[PDB]
Amino acid sequence: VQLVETGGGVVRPGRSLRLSCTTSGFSFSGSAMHWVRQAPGKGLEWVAVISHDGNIIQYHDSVKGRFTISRDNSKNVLLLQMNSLRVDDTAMYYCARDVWLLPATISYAFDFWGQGTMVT
Amino acid sequence: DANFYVCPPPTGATVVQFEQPRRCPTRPEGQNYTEGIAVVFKENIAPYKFKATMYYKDVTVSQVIFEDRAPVPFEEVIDKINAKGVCRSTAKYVRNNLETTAFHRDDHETDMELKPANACTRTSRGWHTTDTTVNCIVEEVDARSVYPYDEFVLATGDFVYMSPFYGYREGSHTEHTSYAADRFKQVDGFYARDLTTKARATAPTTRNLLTTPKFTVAWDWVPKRPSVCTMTKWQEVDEMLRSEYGGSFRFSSDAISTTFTTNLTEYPLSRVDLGDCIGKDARDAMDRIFARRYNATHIKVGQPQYYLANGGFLIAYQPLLSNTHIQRPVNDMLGRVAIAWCEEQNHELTLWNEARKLNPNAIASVTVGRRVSARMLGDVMAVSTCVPVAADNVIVQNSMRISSRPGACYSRPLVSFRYCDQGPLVEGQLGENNELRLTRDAIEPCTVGHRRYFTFGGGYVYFEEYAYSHQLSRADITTVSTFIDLNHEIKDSGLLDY
Amino acid sequence: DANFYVCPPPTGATVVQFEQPRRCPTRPEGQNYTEGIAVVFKENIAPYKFKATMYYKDVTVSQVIFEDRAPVPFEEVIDKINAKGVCRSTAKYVRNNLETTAFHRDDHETDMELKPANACTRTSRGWHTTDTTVNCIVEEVDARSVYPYDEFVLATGDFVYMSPFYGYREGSHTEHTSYAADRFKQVDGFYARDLTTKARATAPTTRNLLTTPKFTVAWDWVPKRPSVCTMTKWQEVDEMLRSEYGGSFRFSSDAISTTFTTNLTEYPLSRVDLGDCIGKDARDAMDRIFARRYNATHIKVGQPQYYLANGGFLIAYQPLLSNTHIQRPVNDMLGRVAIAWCEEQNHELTLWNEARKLNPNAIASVTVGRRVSARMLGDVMAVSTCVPVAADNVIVQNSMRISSRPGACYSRPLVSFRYCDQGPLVEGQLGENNELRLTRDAIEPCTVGHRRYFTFGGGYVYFEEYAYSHQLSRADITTVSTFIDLNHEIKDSGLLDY
Amino acid sequence: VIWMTQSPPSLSASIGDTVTITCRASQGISNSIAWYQRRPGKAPELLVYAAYRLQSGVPSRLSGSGSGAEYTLTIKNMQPEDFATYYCQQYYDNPLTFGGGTKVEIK
Ligand SMILES: *[C@@H]1O[C@H](CO)[C@@H](O[C@@H]2O[C@H](CO)[C@@H](O[C@@H]3O[C@H](CO[C@H]4O[C@H](CO[C@H]5O[C@H](CO)[C@@H](O)[C@H](O)[C@@H]5O)[C@@H](O)[C@H](O)[C@@H]4O)[C@@H](O)[C@H](O)[C@@H]3O)[C@H](O)[C@H]2NC(C)=O)[C@H](O)[C@H]1NC(C)=O
Ligand SMILES: *[C@@H]1O[C@H](CO)[C@@H](O[C@@H]2O[C@H](CO)[C@@H](O)[C@H](O)[C@H]2NC(C)=O)[C@H](O)[C@H]1NC(C)=O
Ligand SMILES: *[C@@H]1O[C@H](CO)[C@@H](O[C@@H]2O[C@H](CO)[C@@H](O)[C@H](O)[C@H]2NC(C)=O)[C@H](O)[C@H]1NC(C)=O
Ligand SMILES: *[C@@H]1O[C@H](CO)[C@@H](O)[C@H](O)[C@H]1NC(C)=O
Ligand SMILES: *[C@@H]1O[C@H](CO)[C@@H](O)[C@H](O)[C@H]1NC(C)=O
Repeated sequence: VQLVETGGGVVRPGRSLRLSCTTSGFSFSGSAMHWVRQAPGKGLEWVAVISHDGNIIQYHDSVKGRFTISRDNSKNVLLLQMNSLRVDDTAMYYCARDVWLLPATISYAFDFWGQGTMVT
Repeated sequence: DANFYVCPPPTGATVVQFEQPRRCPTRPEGQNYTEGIAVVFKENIAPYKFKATMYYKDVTVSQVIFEDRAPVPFEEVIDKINAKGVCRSTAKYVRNNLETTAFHRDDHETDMELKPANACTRTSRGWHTTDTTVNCIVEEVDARSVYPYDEFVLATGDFVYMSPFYGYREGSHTEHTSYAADRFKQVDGFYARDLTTKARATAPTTRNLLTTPKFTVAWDWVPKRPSVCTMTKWQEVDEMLRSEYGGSFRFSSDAISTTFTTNLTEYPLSRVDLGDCIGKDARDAMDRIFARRYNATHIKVGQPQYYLANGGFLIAYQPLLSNTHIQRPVNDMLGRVAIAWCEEQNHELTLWNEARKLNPNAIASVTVGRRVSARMLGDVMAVSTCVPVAADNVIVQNSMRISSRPGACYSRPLVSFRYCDQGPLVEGQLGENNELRLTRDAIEPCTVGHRRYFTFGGGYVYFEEYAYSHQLSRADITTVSTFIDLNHEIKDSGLLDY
Repeated sequence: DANFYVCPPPTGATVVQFEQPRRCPTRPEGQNYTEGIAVVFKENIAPYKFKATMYYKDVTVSQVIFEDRAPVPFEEVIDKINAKGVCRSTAKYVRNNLETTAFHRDDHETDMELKPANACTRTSRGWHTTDTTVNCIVEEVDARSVYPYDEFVLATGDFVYMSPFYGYREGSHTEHTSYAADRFKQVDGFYARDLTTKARATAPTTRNLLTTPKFTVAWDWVPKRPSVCTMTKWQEVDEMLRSEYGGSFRFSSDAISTTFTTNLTEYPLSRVDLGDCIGKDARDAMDRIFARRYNATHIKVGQPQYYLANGGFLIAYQPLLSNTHIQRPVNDMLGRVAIAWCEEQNHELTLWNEARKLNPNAIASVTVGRRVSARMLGDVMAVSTCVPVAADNVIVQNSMRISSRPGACYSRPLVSFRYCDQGPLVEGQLGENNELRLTRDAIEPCTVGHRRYFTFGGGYVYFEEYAYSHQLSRADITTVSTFIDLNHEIKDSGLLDY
Repeated sequence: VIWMTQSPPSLSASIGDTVTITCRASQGISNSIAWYQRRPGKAPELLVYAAYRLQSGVPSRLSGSGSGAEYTLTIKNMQPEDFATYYCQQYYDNPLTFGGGTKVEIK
């Protein structure tokens, strides 16, 4: 199982950015998905979550509204978008797969990650 | 078994309806399963209450008329009643399509002091002046307001199209009012003098004053009372399975327990944060059951889920997972028995409908759980609690053969009683199930061959030819079984040679 | 919960009775046992049906009389009503013990064309001429015939003492007829013109024509319709024990299941071969259960046995034999519970008997499983389905205070509605449980002090002093439980100071 | 928001020792907390879920415990692969939040 993130790069504050994460090696259609952020040299900090079906979404208060998350099983890709990044938003991002316990539940955790993409 | 009771006709302040048919969960599961702790919530619907006060005046004319209530002006309430505890004699009212003024026993204008009108404190205090004639009355009636707190009703049953939070002192629900501003006033610094002793209150208060064309009302005012949770924690279930079928998740507990059904969609009340108290209580109950029974048995996964199940029940579920045979058939039997019970009770609901129309007193009392008065006001039933009276203050009249109407006399015994031991005595009729009617109207064409019994206290009171004979204990009459347990003596022939 | 409903009085076409007391198997087994597969049957009793047509004429006189129906001759039915689509004006009938002829609005003899009489198709089409006077009417009513197919009745409720198979064209059940031959005719080659468009049928047919002194009837005739089994496969039980005691074999299944009892003698229906389809269906049932559950568990023995059980049931048993503990007490306890249920339900049947005499509408509807009309025609109940109408086509009148009779006005709200959206509107009264009465007769001596509610759609309609105020949702009235689950809030006092 | 703390930020040990780490939440979650570790130059990997359950690949010498708002993770023996960083993650209330973390290095 592996995940691949794309769309990062050095960007000045005051503009939008679009990025996505492709999935492979597992049942992406039957598993939820997470998004995490990590500033340079700092700890981990959650961003958002999308269920396996996509009818329920939750975000972090620091990124609510400013960021959006979307998925598509036909192309096994996780799409995200945002607007007007600030200087504090400079951080490392990854797409994390939720811990699989039952099909009708979301663990609100994660067990698999991808390579990640950096944004500054 | 119980003491006597007096049930005045209900005023319609509180109305009740049937539970209506309930959907039975016909299938006793058997498909895929999932485990988790559960706690169900439902509409709190707690109605606000406030012991308001009612002020009005009675008007009459000595013509061998057209009497009706009249309101009390605000100036009279704060000046004569609030200061001196007296009421004005003159009062204007429409008489045969034209205004006319009344007087106190056709005398000049005078001030009549208010005195208690109950004769003994058995209910709210209440006050009056006299037992053309005019009478001023004041009563500290109770009140109720629906869950939205937009309208309220008093004990008299007259709806008030105005929210109790109305007031221009601060930001409140002042936009909800159907009456004109001339019919409302908010008195600040009100000291609320009492008519029992005229000793004044302990501190000043702001009191709202409103008056409908029929009367005047008032009650202490506060800005708002938003301290209320929308839902109430109804039941806490230790084990509840989450099954999936028919495009609607099913939440079932032990066989005889009630099963819920939802739309499979998470309700947004919790994630919106408007149900913060609901989540707090639900989360506390969820952790309580887990630590109480599943620390090492299961493992909690995810976060609690919420669904607006069928029938309005808000179920809060928390999935669980296990860390790791004769019950199979019996569970199916018990489940089928439970469904039969739900279906049988659903049919019984119909029988209860005609029963209320036939006898609302007994039916309404047993349904609510206590002796309560009731009458059918159409398709909706009215309710009002009854007042109790001890046996010593009740005595049956020697005979119901009213000599005023020979050949047609009362069918049930006439009873005399007193509400309070030191209070005055009253006369009435003995109804069914120790119900003391306040009126005597059970006339019947009394004819020869009469011999009957009537419930009186713990035993019965015998009668024959419309004349009292003696009492009879409970064991003095043979008993039959009007039931069937989970597991007879009748005889004698009639007098054919009459 | 449901839309409005209009229930016309039943015509007595279909009558219903109770199941009557059922014998409960008091003994919960415990004696010797034997195993085998089982499948029960009962009388098929499927009644034959045919959409017949009734032809008649109404006759009246302009005396400031003695109106009654009149039949239509055969020649006029096939020629004027069918081929031409008109009706004769003159019609003879008895008037005060003597024959007399009528006319079309006291005019000359004329031919009046037929038109639909429903104004919007909500039921059978039906046709008429005009909304001394004579009116010609035709109706394609429905019909039913008892299981023997010897007699039939139409929607109007008038029994026809002649079987639907009557006919002299071929060898049929022509021996059964109580009317004279002059009252019957079989029109051969009838090519059936229709009154809706006069497009005429597709192929010629033979139509029977009979006419009672009250009207004329007809329907397409066939030689015979004997394709029906005398019994119907009711239930297929996977496991059923065969116990022996009391000189009558007992066939019992799972504890909560119903137990049968027979005379221990094989019935001769199967061996006589008349129940060939019964044996085929039964034999298929035994094989289905055997291959489904007992290929290697048990072994068949002999052939299926047939017995006429108590209550009219027919049981087809196939004994089995096995090729090779906590359930003991619970089974006895559950069995006793089932018997208590049967005995308790037996007692409840008496309650239902009094309930129907008190309110046949609601009781008849819940018992059959849907909103249905009903009235007690003595000791037997009549039944007829009701017609539904959407809420949008219904509106409550502003007030029931009929000014024509002051002091005595309608007790329930007066309602106006239209059967079809584009059809004309009608006036009536709002009954109980959303029942739209087609007539207004609920007069009551309306007096001061009135405040009631009435069921309307999903919510309630409020009223005070006989005047509409506003609507009220279901949640606007407090609810109370009327049935106890397998596992309260009432308050307020009356106005004693009135 | 629910906060938590982890200490010490880093510690020096050696193969064959015994160490334990603690994560103290700001409220009584009572059971909803996970743990994670990360190797240098590689993505993190999970350790514990609900403070008690393990997963595949993790050695048997790994086990967590706790209750209320005090939670700990115990490592019974040190090995060359243990010289890495560890963290605690709560999921009792949203948004999800991570702990201060810890680090391990050879003496
Ligand atoms: C009826 O009820 C059942 C039981 O509740 C429903 O779910 C099925 O349950 C069976 C039995 O457990 C499942 O069969 C198993 O499924 C697994 C599929 O693997 C998925 O996860 C893999 C990675 O996650 C694992 O590994 C990491 C660590 O590496 C752990 O943290 C995780 O917890 C997991 O162990 C992925 O690679 C893979 O692609 C999958 O996403 C697998 O462990 C087993 O091989 C086994 O097959 C079955 O999959 C469940 N069904 C579904 C659809 O998921 C069942 O759905 C219910 N029926 C209906 C109709 O709803
Ligand atoms: C559960 O599903 C039912 C299906 O009937 C939903 O019913 C809705 O009812 C409203 C009433 O005004 C209609 O406007 C909607 O169109 C109905 N929806 C559908 C999909 O038919 C009901 O609201 C649903 N409940 C929840 C909590 O989602
Ligand atoms: C089972 O036994 C009963 C016993 O009463 C049979 O009852 C018969 O009823 C008819 C009614 O006309 C009488 O003429 C018979 O004399 C009765 N028979 C006896 C033996 O008393 C009943 O018919 C029997 N049923 C079957 C299917 O055999
Ligand atoms: C729960 O069980 C575990 C073992 O599975 C035990 O170590 C722990 O102390 C228990 N926790 C509580 C809070 O009782
Ligand atoms: C029934 O069981 C036997 C063994 O007792 C097996 O050999 C046979 O195939 C089975 N028959 C059928 C029809 O399934």
